[PDB]
Amino acid sequence: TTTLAFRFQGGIIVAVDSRATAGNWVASQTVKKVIEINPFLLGTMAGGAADCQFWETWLGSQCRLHELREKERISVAAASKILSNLVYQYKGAGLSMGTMICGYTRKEGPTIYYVDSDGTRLKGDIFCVGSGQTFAYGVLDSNYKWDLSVEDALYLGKRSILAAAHRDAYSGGSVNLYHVTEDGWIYHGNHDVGELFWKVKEEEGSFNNVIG
Amino acid sequence: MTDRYSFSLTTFSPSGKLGQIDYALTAVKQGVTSLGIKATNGVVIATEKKSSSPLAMSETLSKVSLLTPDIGAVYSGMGPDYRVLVDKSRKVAHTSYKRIYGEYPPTKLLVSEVAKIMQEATQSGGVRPFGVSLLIAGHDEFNGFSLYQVDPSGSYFPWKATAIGKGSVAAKTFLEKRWNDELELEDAIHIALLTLKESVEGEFNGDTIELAIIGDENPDLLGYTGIPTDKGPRFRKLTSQEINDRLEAL
Amino acid sequence: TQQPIVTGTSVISMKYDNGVIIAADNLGSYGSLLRFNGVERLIPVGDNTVVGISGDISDMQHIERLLKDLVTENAYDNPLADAEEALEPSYIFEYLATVMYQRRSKMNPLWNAIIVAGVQSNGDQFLRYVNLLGVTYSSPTLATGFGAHMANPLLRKVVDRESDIPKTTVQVAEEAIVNAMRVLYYRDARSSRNFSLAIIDKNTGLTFKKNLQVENMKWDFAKDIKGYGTQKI
Amino acid sequence: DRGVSTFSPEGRLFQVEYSLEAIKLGSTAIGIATKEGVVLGVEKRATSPLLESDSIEKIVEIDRHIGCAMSGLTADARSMIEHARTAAVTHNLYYDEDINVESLTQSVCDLALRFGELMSRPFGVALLIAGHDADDGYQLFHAEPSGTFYRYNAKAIGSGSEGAQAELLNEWHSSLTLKEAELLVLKILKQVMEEKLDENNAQLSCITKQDGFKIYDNEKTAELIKELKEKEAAE
Amino acid sequence: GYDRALSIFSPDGHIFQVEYALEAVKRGTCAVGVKGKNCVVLGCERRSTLKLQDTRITPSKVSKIDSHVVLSFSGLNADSRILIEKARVEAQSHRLTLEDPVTVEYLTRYVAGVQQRYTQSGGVRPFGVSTLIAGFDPRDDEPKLYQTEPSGIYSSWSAQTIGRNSKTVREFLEKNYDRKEPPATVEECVKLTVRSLLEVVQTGAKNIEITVVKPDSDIVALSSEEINQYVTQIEQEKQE
Amino acid sequence: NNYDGDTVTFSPTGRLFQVEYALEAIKQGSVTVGLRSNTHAVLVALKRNADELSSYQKKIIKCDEHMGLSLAGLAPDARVLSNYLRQQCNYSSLVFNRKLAVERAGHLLCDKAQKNTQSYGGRPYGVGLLIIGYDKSGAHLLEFQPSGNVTELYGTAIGARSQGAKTYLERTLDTFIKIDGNPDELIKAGVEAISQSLRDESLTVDNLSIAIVGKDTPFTIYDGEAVAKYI
Amino acid sequence: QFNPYGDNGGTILGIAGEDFAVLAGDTRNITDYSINSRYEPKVFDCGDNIVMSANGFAADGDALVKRFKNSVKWYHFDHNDKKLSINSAARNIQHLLYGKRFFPYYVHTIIAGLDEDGKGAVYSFDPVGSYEREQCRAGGAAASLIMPFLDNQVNFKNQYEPGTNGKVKKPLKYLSVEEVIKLVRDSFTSATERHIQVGDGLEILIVTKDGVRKEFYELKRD
Amino acid sequence: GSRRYDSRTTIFSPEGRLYQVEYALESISHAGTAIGIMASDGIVLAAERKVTSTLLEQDTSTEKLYKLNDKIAVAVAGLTADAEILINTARIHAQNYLKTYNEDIPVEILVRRLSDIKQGYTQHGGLRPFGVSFIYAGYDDRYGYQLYTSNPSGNYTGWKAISVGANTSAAQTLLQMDYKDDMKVDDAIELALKTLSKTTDSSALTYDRLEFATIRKGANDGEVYQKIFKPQEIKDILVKTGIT
Ligand SMILES: [Mg+2]
Repeated sequence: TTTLAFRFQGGIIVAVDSRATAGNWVASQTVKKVIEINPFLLGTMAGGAADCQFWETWLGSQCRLHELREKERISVAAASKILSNLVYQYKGAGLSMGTMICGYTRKEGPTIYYVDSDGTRLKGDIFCVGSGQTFAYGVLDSNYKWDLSVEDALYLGKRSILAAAHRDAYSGGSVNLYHVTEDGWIYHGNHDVGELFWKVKEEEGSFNNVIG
Repeated sequence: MTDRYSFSLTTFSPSGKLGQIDYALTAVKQGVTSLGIKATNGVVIATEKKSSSPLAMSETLSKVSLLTPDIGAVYSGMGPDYRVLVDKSRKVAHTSYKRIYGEYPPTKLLVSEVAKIMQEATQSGGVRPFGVSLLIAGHDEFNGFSLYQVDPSGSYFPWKATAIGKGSVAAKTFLEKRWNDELELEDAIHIALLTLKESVEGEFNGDTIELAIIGDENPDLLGYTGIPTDKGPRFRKLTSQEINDRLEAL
Repeated sequence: TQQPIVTGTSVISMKYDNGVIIAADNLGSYGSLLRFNGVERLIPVGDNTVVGISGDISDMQHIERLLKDLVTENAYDNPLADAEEALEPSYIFEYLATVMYQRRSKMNPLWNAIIVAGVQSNGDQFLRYVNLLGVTYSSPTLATGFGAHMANPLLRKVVDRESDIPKTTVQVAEEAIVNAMRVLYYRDARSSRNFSLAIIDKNTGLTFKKNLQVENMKWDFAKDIKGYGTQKI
Repeated sequence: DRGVSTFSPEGRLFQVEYSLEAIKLGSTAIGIATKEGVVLGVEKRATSPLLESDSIEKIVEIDRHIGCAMSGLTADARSMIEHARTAAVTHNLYYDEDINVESLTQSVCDLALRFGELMSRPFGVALLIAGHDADDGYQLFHAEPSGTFYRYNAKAIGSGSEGAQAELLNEWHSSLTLKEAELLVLKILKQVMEEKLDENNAQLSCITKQDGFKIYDNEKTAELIKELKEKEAAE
Repeated sequence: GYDRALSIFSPDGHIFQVEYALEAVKRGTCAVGVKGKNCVVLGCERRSTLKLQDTRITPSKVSKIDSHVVLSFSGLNADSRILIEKARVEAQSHRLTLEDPVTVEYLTRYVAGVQQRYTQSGGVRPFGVSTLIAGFDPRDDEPKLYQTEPSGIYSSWSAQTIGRNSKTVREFLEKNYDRKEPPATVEECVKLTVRSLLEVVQTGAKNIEITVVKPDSDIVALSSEEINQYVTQIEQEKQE
Repeated sequence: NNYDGDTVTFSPTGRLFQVEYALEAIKQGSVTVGLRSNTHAVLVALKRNADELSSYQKKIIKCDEHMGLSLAGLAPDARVLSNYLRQQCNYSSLVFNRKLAVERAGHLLCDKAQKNTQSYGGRPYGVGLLIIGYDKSGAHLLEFQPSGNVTELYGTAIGARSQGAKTYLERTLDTFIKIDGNPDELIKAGVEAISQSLRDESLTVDNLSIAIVGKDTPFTIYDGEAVAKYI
Repeated sequence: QFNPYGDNGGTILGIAGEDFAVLAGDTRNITDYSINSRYEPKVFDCGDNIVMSANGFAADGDALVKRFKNSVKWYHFDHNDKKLSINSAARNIQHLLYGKRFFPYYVHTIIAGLDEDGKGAVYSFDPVGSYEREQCRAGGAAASLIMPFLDNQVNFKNQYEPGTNGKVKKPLKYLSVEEVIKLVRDSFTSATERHIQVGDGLEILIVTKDGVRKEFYELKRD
Repeated sequence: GSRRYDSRTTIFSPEGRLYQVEYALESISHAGTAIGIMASDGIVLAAERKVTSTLLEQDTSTEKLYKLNDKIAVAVAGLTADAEILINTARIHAQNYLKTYNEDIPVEILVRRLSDIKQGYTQHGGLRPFGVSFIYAGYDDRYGYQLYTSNPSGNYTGWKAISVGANTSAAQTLLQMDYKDDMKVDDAIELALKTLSKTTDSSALTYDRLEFATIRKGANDGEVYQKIFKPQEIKDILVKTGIT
């Protein structure tokens, strides 16, 4: 698994791989690791697949109840804290999660919270979680600027997952891209890593270590 | 089933009276006379053994009860209510004191616990008040000898001497004339027997009178020797013969 | 969680053209000690069902009491208790299977393996298995413990698939069952010579045979076997 | 005294019948169902001019496809709305779909008879529940404190209900447009209200398949009131 | 546990225990709330039947629920403490979970919910209290003023009064308060609030309390002398 | 009088008035008919509307593939009791792989209603039920009263004016019991039976509700144009 | 110490077509090296044009299917006989599985049917309830033997058009029901050859707009 | 069933009054008068025992004045047994606060807690209220010397001088007449005794019919001392102030 999310001028970019493994056996290459909590909020999948799926669609229900009761969009701060407070109740029982709750509201602007199954809740600009997180961080840290364009930011997220997919044995399949704006998230397609690798190699001149 | 009486059965009336407590005091007034007198070196409590039938063995019915080795109790009013209160009083002396401090409670604090139980039957759901007034006599190291009265409301007062029940009004007047702060225990027993004779109609002897004292330590009633600090109970119930001996010098 | 103490070994069974047959020996073992020699492990329920039980005997006696109570309960306010609303083999099995799975789910199992054999109202043969884990399955032949390893191969040579059932008579089926019980006595160290056998037929009903013995045993060839390799005398 | 769950000699529950009397004292609410949508309208009835009338909330959203109007002891409706919202959201969580309008109504009505010696008394409020689903289209239900609910083509509840219902009897037909229904609710509310109807003492809302549940702006309703006045003066 | 249904319907569709709780509110000392363009003022009556009172330590009539919201009341004093405590706990709970202080409407909706619950729960009687809840939403400069009552209904008010003789002071407010132009300053708002109480109070001495709440958690209680200056100026204009 | 304040009080003549008042709620309810042959069992129910804008209140509830009932009285109480039947039918299938006998279903309903007639705080159920079903002993029809009394019958009717339909069935007894293997004729007899209880109003397409269960027929409810054939 | 879990073997396979769906599974049930049954049905018709299989520990598998069938029954009771759509069934099964998150059903679940547009649908679950819509999914013992073959022959992975040499992929043309069944049979025939727990028989349930049909085929019994 | 016998202790009258609270207050008006007076250098608590006897052991007797902790004391008017239940609860609350914060409980916080307990019995539970009114005399370092009262309704208020029990109307008028803000403890002692002497229903005010207590910073340097007066000490202060 490799999942990332970063804040920038145009909002938030969320990028994930698609691979699921059981030991060495590749169970799936078509896993949806971005959970669409609602049209305005996104969550990433890392650790336990069920724990992340179940509790983040549950989170979507709690967010829907909030805006029905309060007649106002829930803040990313409040949404992330509902999830972190819930998993903290289960601490010790064996839940496995590492997720980024991503949103863009009026009062906050673009906001990302890293939420963890041992109770951690961190606000931040760049987060990267999974077995291939270190590879993606390298590409992110050396190319990140606040004043990236939407086009360039989308590519940076795509390229960072590709870096992890190449080196990390347990990451790969395809790349899913999302762009989170104040008016909601926009899906930017599924990109097969096999085809993407060769395309990027030729156009970018990178991966000279690999014969093509 | 389930106890569905979770509400108070004792409530304030428009005049501010708590009816059920007043009615409980009326039941005490109908009860047989009992009294208590405090001396310099002891306390005496006494009552009449009003036998319901001559076929009944009145020695098997104890109106004067040991609560602790140094504390005794007598009553006027409803006998069954007294019996269960003695059971509860004996247990609470252990659970809320002896099992904590390793010694028996002082008279005033045991009285306080009994009072609390009687107060709760005046406010708790689905119960009536206890229909008794208690007289509790006792001794403890730091407070010396003492005598207390406890009423159905839960209120308690310390006395030099007093009486409750049937002929209490006349008995209290008799005690006011005879009591002084220089009385020895034998003088107090003599006065107790004189006072009790006035409220008794029929036979007046050791078999119809129940009398106990809180006095000197009785090492002969301890049941064991070898521990110098344990010197025996101060509570002692007088025998039928011991009462009759003092009725000749009456 | 516990451990079985007093235990019973294999239960074996098969279908034939008009019904089912089931069998089990009469031993209650205490580890390697062959402690109790008169234990009945086939328990009939009505005239259409026989429940065969292996494993822990204390738990077997408990199950026996549950089945006895089930018959009592079914008769309550039931005018057709001995007719249309009598207990079916399928009802008895499903109840036991429910109990077994519930008990394993509380981490306190009934340490048994059970085979329910019987004939339904419409004449259909019933044969199904359940164990301490709540696992269930059906087959033309069924056996527990050692029986699974040694009896099934022999019984499957008679009825290999569904289409072999109408071609198998009650004489051929009983013969196969009796032979399997002999083989188990030769080869299972926790088995006994004495056993019980039950036939449930759609025409002739329930036939319960007690105090059967393994007979026609081959032992004579033992006299020629000497040493473990080189010894001649 | 006497039990809270006692039957009368006529076979009716005293407390339920008495709560129905409290609902008769409530402000009027009207609903009309068409093939183009369902309209909901209420009388606000402010007790004083200093009371800011837009804080009077007698029309409420349950979900995107279900709305609700109330009449009677309106404080009692809050826990009913809470339950309805929770039931709608919970079903979506369990089944990844919208809940049927009838099923939502049935869930609310299950609360009604949970009183005794649970809550100490029945609810003193009636609800008009309107919505849309794929199976049965546009629907309007009337939920009572008895636990009973009826489906209606059109329905009025509150103090002016029997006069309004007679009017709805004559005016409703199966070919009504949404615009025709809006004017019809306004017309009948104006008829039964004590004070003169305007955009501040009355409120409109609707539920359509496309746009979902919407409470109308005071500016939008004001235009429909002006359109009503002119067409009544047209003959 | 005690489960008796004390609040029940009557044949005419009334719940008498809730209606009798309103009668307890009618007996309580008068409270008034007025919102200006950039403030809200809460005025309260102190009955002068009690002198030899220690005013330093005696419970004050206006209570802070949070740094930005206040609550005043009319009715049973002991009952009001229970609602105030619950509201204060909920205010801190909201900050803890939502990471934002309560809106005035939310806090009102909570207190009103508690009051409603005590009208259809077994073994309990309704609160003999009506409240005025005032303040400013976080990062908002629009004044807020709400009212609750024993039944549990609540609503927003440009100006409102509760308690004894509240019919009289509401009469005053209805003719003196203009919606198109509310009291533009703190002075004008306090003046209109003191004026409204002077219709009912008696002596303008230690009988009138005034608390001013402004945006961004700016809450202050006026002293005797400061209020006395308003009392003086009002009657000197009246002598004409 | 002085003895009708609660269900825990007998009158001096040994009557339970709260139960009798609950029985009265059934008499106010709309008429429903039940009848059976040896192959099928039928429910016919006259649905009641609030007014011309309103729907007609549903009267028939399915409990299982082989069992269901019709109601008359407090509808929410029928929902509670039918839910209990659904659970009991379900428990029988899941635990014992057994379809619940109609007679045993009656016994369970009797005992559930009884507990509400002997305890303080509660109240009797205010609804009557007609249960039809096909089990291992053929077709069955039951009548439930909230007193607890459950009765097995060839035919019956409950609700307002139910006496007319009950007399008709008492005459036709020998004819309709013989209608085997002909569902349409058995329903015709039920529609003709419920017609003996109508006044001023007649059976229309949204007025009539019919249910049937039989040998090779799962419990199915007919409403709308599906009953026009029988009007 | 008591072990509440076991392994009954078995292999299942679900494929979604353009206007159909198949769910197949072998009929062999085992423990360790023994055969319990040569014909023990593992794929079930659950009503509403939905087929289901829960492979792994058979006791948990039977329990789950039983509870879902029950959920379909109560969905009809509670929601006016509304047809339970395949997506709604999937979300419901997640909640059944996650309900035992800390004492899981030891099974791999697959359901098949048609979506609300009439197109073929397959959903796949892990033991604790995480799920995904998929085109092609094998489960159980021989899943690792079957999936790579399906990647190649259904999705045409690693196949390119002759003459172009890697430049143009083989186009993903739609498969008929006859074509899918051929691939299912060959998948299980190959799995039978190389996996000891696979054999005896193959039962396929086919789902179309017309309903649910069954097909049975013999497998090697060794 | 049981409903028949329920008095319904927690209901409003048509006028919006709590029946049981009103009737409990009527009970308290017959109890012995208790007075509290607050001065700049301390607080005085004076109270009258109800018609006593010569055979009552006075030196070991306590019915009016109780110690809650080293800084706070109470005067009781009403049912003594009801008061002791609440007194023990208050003593525990004070110790809970001291354990939690390692500081002595502020006077008002203790008073609010006891008053809230009284309030509960008027709103839920169906039980009779406590027939007790308290006068709280106490000191803390926030507000200094403080006097409070609470009654069965659970309402509490602060005072410079206050009376509870019998003849409060007459007593409060006498206190309102002679009380001044710059008053000292020795002057307050005299006022309290003079007020009781005039309002008493007895023929004369003697030592055996009184309980007396002072809370003074007349403890060696910045600390507070509670003094529950002995029978002989009450006799001396009666001679000093010229009442006997
Ligand atoms: Mg093989």
